Amino acid sequence: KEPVRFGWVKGVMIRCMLNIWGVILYLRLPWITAQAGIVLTWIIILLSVTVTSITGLSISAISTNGKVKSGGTYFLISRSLGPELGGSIGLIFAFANAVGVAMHTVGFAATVRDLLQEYGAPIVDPINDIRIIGVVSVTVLLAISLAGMEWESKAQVLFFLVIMVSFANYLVGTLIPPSEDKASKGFFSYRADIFVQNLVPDWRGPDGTFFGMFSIFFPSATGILAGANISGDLKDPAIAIPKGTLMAIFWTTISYLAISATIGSCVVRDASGVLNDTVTPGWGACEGLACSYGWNFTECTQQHSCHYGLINYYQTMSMVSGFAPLITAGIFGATLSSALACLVSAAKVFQCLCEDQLYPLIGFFGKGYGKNKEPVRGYLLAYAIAVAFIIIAELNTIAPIISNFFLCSYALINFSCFHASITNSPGWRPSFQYYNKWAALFGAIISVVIMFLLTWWAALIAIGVVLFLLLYVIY
Amino acid sequence: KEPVRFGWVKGVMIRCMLNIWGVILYLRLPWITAQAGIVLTWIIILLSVTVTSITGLSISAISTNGKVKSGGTYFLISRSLGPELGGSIGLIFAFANAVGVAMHTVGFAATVRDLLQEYGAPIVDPINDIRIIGVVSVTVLLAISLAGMEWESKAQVLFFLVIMVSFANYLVGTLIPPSEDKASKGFFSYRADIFVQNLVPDWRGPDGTFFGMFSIFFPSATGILAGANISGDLKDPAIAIPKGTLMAIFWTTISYLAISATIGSCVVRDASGVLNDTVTPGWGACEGLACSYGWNFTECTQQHSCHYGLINYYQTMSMVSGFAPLITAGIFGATLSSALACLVSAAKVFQCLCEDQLYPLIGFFGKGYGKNKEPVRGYLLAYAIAVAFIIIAELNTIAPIISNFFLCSYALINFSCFHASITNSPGWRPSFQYYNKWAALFGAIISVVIMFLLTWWAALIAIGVVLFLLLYVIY
Ligand SMILES: CN1[C@@H](CSCC(F)(F)F)Nc2cc(Cl)c(S(N)(=O)=O)cc2S1(=O)=O
Ligand SMILES: CN1[C@@H](CSCC(F)(F)F)Nc2cc(Cl)c(S(N)(=O)=O)cc2S1(=O)=O
Ligand code: NA
Ligand code: NA
Repeated sequence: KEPVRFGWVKGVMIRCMLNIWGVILYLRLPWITAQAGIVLTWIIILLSVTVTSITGLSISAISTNGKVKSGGTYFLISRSLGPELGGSIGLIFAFANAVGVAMHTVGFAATVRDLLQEYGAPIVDPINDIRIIGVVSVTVLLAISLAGMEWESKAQVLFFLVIMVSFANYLVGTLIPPSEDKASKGFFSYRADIFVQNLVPDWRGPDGTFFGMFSIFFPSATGILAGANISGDLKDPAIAIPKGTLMAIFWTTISYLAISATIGSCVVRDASGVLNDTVTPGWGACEGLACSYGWNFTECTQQHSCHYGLINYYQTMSMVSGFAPLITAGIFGATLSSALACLVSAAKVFQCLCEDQLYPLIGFFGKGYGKNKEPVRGYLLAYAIAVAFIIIAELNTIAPIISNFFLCSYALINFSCFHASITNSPGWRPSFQYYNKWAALFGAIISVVIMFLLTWWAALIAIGVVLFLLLYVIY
Repeated sequence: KEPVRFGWVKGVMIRCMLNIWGVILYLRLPWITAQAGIVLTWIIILLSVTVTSITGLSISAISTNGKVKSGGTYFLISRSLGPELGGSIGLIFAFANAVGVAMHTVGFAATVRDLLQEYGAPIVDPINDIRIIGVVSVTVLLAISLAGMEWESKAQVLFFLVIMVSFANYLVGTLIPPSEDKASKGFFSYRADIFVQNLVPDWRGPDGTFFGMFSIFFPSATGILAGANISGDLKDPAIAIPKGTLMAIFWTTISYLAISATIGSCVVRDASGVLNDTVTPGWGACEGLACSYGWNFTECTQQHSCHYGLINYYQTMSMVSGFAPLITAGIFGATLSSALACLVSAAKVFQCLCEDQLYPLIGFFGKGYGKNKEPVRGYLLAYAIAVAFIIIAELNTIAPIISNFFLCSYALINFSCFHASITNSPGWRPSFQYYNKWAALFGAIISVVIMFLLTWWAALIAIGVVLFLLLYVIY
């Protein structure tokens, strides 16, 4: 019985798009489109995908240099800068993936808890819901992923169709002439007067700054290494990984642009929500854009004390849509898919690190064979860390450190491509057309600049952990 | 004719105390003693001298390992971590010393300009005074230092006696019962009631924070490598450098403690300066500590709008003193001595780098022999940079970068001592008693933590310059 291999659509493209897409697409992008306007949000998106396209070109070059087993993303780091950084960056990549599993399972459990709190009775605790649901969900994900990889691929296809159904739902919803309940909350159909007004920024609050929007959005656009972490499970990686990875980046970027430019042309930033703010003939005069449509939000705007509209309501995308439960289904398929992708990625990197003769730090973890063609000893190690960080359940002070563990890998991958190309390393002959050393160097510099520019003490902790591991291995 | 050698008093101790002592001793320490109180200022001082004592122990260990020529402070960095960091850290040490020459000559020229603006007519420009005076002063310093090193040593002894005379002046001044002019500005003799009141903090203003006081004070306590940069000009460095360096640190620390604890027991933080704030019998009641001595500063304290007292007047030390011109003489001897020490240090490191066969980057600078036993080609290179940065004359936005160039050297010296001691390097047998690897490691970590904690973008620029030099040498 031969093992199973995947094509470039179900092996690289679907996985990369599903790992890129998260809950920012549903819960924060329409709000970023309000704080910053349409054109400046487009600039945010295009500045964020510039780093990931350069990293994608370095990854595509690495893939056209030979055959690499699954989880060997750090082999060029260890081959170009020594096996003590390579193993340490591999061990920190695999740990960040396992903590990302917990950060996505917590996000799924929060949605389920909010869903339960509205329909019926919860359990006695408000925050132990997030713990029980998180543990049961990660155990179900572990079961499906440990039952083979065809089942994991079928689950990923299910999540992809759920997300496409949510997109079609929202797009049909924006085309229906408004009802009273929608129009009172700020939704008007595609209008020429709302497109123009929403093009320019309107900053409000403590985080209402261009750098704050960049900080919220940038970490969500990463996730382009999901198809390259299973390179040994593909029919032919040297054609699959470049094409799939770059098509995934292109199409997620187009979806991000279309959603912002269409939400910004339908919903005004301020609305009351109550049904008796229609025009009263002879009410002197009213101020606001919606007056010409028949609504009066003057009291809100003057007092700044109502909770609807594009800039006040985080759930505006769910109400523009034709049927609201399908957006919740999309959120489920967007968080579970990323948790599953991160779990598979962490398991395979851990399994590659446990069988590394040049990095013998953690090779002692295996006692039972677990020879069922699956990384059982990398699955249990990822599951243990994921459950431990789910029990904590408060992960918003740990997210910067985990997100800098991912930019250290980006910096070292790009610099290893540059260092191997300028030194004429003996055995580095990439055949990808659109690769160039100076682009890789720029990516390596920008990754570290962004690392320190997001939060400097988290960057210090990340580099300190890398250094402690590297020096403990040497001594 | 043999060359001249110096003992441990005139070669290490005087030079180190004169480079440590600057203008913070005269113009900012009495104000730090007001913002933070006596005990918390003592904590500031003892936390700052903890880093420099550990670095002094590493330097003393380096000095008891053989004979090193003058300027070879980076030889252990290059011997323990490769000749591409050693030369780069040497080249950045020598450049920071030459910029420090300009930062001290500008401080001398500012004092002379203020002195001239009060007595007579200046030249037509207010800021070109600082340029003409700076250039002429650095040329005179270059002349005396290029005329041999006995003359430089005699100038240093002159500066030391001037500083001691200023200290005796101030200490006699604090013991004289107050006059009307002094008592009106806030000076009362040693009182028990003012010691107690001044022990606890009183924060005011934007920089009135413990971290702000630390930021102002810490960079001034460094300067402990002035006696180790001329190690090849001493009778026997292996006994001279440890004893002199540690005695210098000890005595400058004791002077810093005594000045703060005696200025804090004499001057109240708020005073008016005008002579008719004495007690009027029957003026209801007055609020403040000085009332029991016969003065009334209620209007000031309520309105926060007068310019005398320990926390408002930067020149309080000059008015407590018996004769005021001697404090200005002390300021002259405190800035010129540091400029001369930095110029000699930069010249000798540049001359050691120009004769290095393992770091051939700048060995091309020498055409004329200049064989008069003096680093002529390291003197002219230091003089050119000093004059170029004096012409700019605005150096308070460059000081953080230059001050991080000095903490990078501290971090790499300490880490090179640790790395050589744990690896059992072949030829590293220090015979200093009070050396220990873990103290050196702690010093190396604390230096980088402080580097990033003072100002993170300046630390990024410093590490980026080091990295650019290191990588340009490798490729
Ligand atoms: C959305 N993710 C962000 C981190 S944001 C949440 C945080 F972890 F920061 F808390 N970065 C990456 C990067 C990669 Cl490369 C991969 S992956 N599976 O391709 O290797 C996965 C992720 S992610 O899914 O965790
Ligand atoms: C008072 N100085 C501070 C820097 S504060 C002013 C700034 F430069 F930051 F702008 N640090 C050092 C360190 C050393 Cl080691 C030496 S020296 N001659 O021993 O090598 C001299 C100096 S300093 O005199 O420049
Ligand atoms: Na997803
Ligand atoms: Na001095």
